[PDB]
Amino acid sequence: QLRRKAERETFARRVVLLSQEMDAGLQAWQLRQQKLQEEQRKQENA
Amino acid sequence: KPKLRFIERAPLVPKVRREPKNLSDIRGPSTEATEFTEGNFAILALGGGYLHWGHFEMMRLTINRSMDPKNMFAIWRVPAPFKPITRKSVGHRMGGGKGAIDHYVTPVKAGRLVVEMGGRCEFEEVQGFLDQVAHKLPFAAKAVSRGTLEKMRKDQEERERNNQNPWTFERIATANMLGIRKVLSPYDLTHKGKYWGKFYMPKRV
Amino acid sequence: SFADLGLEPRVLHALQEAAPEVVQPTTVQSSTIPSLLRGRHVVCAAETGSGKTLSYLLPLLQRLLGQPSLDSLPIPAPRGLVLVPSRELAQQVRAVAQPLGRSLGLLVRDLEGGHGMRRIRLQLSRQPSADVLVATPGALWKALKSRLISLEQLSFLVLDEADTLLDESFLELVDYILFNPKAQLVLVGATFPEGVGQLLNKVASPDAVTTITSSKLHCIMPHVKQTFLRLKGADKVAELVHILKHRDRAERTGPSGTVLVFCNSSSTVNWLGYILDDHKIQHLRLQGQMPALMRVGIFQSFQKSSRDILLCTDIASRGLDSTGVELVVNYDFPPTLQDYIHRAGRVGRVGSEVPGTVISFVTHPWDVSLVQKI
Amino acid sequence: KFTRSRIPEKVFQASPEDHEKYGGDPQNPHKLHIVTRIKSTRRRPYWEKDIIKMLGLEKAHTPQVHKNIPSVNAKLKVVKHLIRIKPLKLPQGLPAEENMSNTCLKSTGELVVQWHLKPV
RNA sequence: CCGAGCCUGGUGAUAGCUGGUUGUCCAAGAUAGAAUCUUAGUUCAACUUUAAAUUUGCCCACAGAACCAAAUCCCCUUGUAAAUUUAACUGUUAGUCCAAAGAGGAACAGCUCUUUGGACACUAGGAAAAAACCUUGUAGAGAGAGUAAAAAAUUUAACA
Ligand SMILES: [Mg+2]
Ligand SMILES: [Mg+2]
Ligand SMILES: [Mg+2]
Ligand SMILES: [Mg+2]
Ligand SMILES: [Mg+2]
Ligand SMILES: [Mg+2]
Ligand SMILES: [Mg+2]
Ligand SMILES: [Mg+2]
Repeated sequence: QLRRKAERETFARRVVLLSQEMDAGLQAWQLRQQKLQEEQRKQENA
Repeated sequence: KPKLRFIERAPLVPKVRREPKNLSDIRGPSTEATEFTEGNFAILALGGGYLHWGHFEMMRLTINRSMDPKNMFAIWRVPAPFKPITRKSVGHRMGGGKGAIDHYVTPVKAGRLVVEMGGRCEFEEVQGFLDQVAHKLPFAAKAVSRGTLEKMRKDQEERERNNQNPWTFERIATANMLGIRKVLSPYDLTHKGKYWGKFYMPKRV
Repeated sequence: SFADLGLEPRVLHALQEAAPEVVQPTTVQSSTIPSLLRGRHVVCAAETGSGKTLSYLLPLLQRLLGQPSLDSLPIPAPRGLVLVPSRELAQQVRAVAQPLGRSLGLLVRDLEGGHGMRRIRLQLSRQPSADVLVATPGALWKALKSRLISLEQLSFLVLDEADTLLDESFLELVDYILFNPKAQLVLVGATFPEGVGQLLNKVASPDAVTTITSSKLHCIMPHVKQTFLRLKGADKVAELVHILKHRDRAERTGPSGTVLVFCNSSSTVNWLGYILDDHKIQHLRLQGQMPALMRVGIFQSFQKSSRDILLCTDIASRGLDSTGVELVVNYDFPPTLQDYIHRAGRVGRVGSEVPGTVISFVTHPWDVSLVQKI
Repeated sequence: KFTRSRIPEKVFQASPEDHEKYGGDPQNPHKLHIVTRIKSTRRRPYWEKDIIKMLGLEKAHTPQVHKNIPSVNAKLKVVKHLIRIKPLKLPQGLPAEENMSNTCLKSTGELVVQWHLKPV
């Protein structure tokens, strides 16, 4: 029973870490797109 | 000339260099000489192989034996024996390559038309002679008129379009579904599960 | 075929003159000719006398057609060069080149040691400059040291008997000859021993290799029958005399009995030739110790097939393209299996069509060659 | 010549009839996928054998899971013929540290918020 | 026992030839080439495996890789864990079979001979029996349970 508990905690920790990774990846992709758009907008001056 | 020309055993110009007998020249359904060519009836090759001057001469003898030159003309569409198949010395040490050439034979794949017949004659009267020739033929064949080949093609198209299977040979094979790629042939994407080696399975819908 | 190479009307007419011995390019010739016409520096190992010289020359003629005549100014060196290891091979190459260049504009010349340097360094030989020049390494090195020739004007180099040109006696003179490095280099041979090929890698940069026939030990020609000598050496020459008696049958039928004898040593060749001439055999001997004029006369006679029996030293093992070669006796088996195969390919040099007979004597040092015979 | 062989992109091209036949939608994809072995590690590519090793599939007929990234997608599709995947859903929220213990996997896709001891 | 008497010493003679070579328990660990009076053996050759010293590998994505088909190589990320020099010994190299690719011979053969991929000389269940086909891999006990591969199908000649 403790073994099953430990395996369950393992699967939960893995799922949580993967979820945080996916969320941060989406946030980073949006931030990179926003930075690219801002640089493209600021590269058309002077 | 409403008669079948004689096929020589070898051409006047010979083949100086030795060459191999590749099964791939008879493997697969042939595209050239597949339909009727100035003919209303012929024999479609239902299989692959090589026909020599012996099979061609037997066919010519069986044709000229029973034909009416004023009503039925026959022209052999296949070429003369040209591919050199050799044989080594009898009682020679095993292995060690190839000797001189033995005999010539022209290879024909599946679907080739052999002898085009035409004139004032239908395929129904010559059906018996064509069936005797086909049973005596080197490879498997089928005596088909101009409309019989079209009827067979329409039947095959109907069988293909009326399929009810939840899984098809291409549907698992071209997908490489369940590891049949551990046994699937590299050329298997071409026959679509219809040509297996030297036998030709047109009956598979 | 040959028309796939885009031959010139002079080249096409010369190829038609080569019929019925040339009706289409050979498969090895097909592999060699247009890649050389693509200008790629390469080396080709194939059958001796298989038209490989013609395959190299046709692309060389096409490349020389794209070259200006302004580089052909006086005092300079040629742009098209060929190398041979023997004066006889160089003479045969020059004779073959002079037939094709009769209908062309390329000037063909030959250079070798032991000959008249006044004619070699003549005003219409060295100073007027030629398009095609086949040269021995010694005469070329002497000319370059004496400033009778140059090396910056070359544009297309051919190395015939390149494996023989890779000899330890022959490598140093070739390296001394090695010079604009951007010229198109083509090497021709029968086979490539590995320890010399990396030597080519000393002066190579992304080259190409064209190999013919079996990639294994292509020891046995399918058109050549071979035998193993199951007898001691003591009567073997007598057995060779018996073979000469068998060659007597070959002398009877008119089926040509041109016999080429392989002898390892020039003095041994001289002793065997004195024995054979004593034995009432029409034998002529060529060796590296023979006089240059005597060797030239003997080579002309063999080209005319005047002497049905001819002995050859280590100078004359490979590269031979002799018409009517029907009898080949390794009186001495070659010390190299490559040398034995090259002597074998020297006979029947018309191609896979002209047949011939091969008999090789077996001695004790050649006992280990019996495994090579396997 | 057996090899890791090319397969068409149409194998990963879904259909609206397929998305109805499956339980999937074109929008809002799965957040994490699950995998299992139901085929032998034997009798496939050794490259694919180490691929299943990379998948953490040294057990078999046992559950495992990963984040279904496009790289993970290609890795799974490399060994797809031997393996099975599942839409490793979670209708409730993700497991907080307060609820760190009581979790499980119901094979239709459920991740349990609290697998208590009494029925409904 | 005469094809060269017998015996003792020399003689533990010599051939690379066969065979047999003794109790236990943990860690790792199976097929590439070249020489050789040589294929019944050995040596250069690779792999290992270990001991020490030094930080990225395997799976890949773009570009790229030639003139006379499958493809393959160099190859950012992804997931996952080991990789480079210095050393010691042994040990394989005479592998079998199967799917693909060629060469020979009858396009006979448990025939030959080179490239790719497996397993195989090593467990268990099933195909009737099972070196090779399918599943399955790796440690013990329980008198639970789920599951995998899993027993062949089949018949006809009517006609205006
Ligand atoms: Mg080396
Ligand atoms: Mg080898
Ligand atoms: Mg004793
Ligand atoms: Mg002893
Ligand atoms: Mg022994
Ligand atoms: Mg030796
Ligand atoms: Mg020796
Ligand atoms: Mg030995």
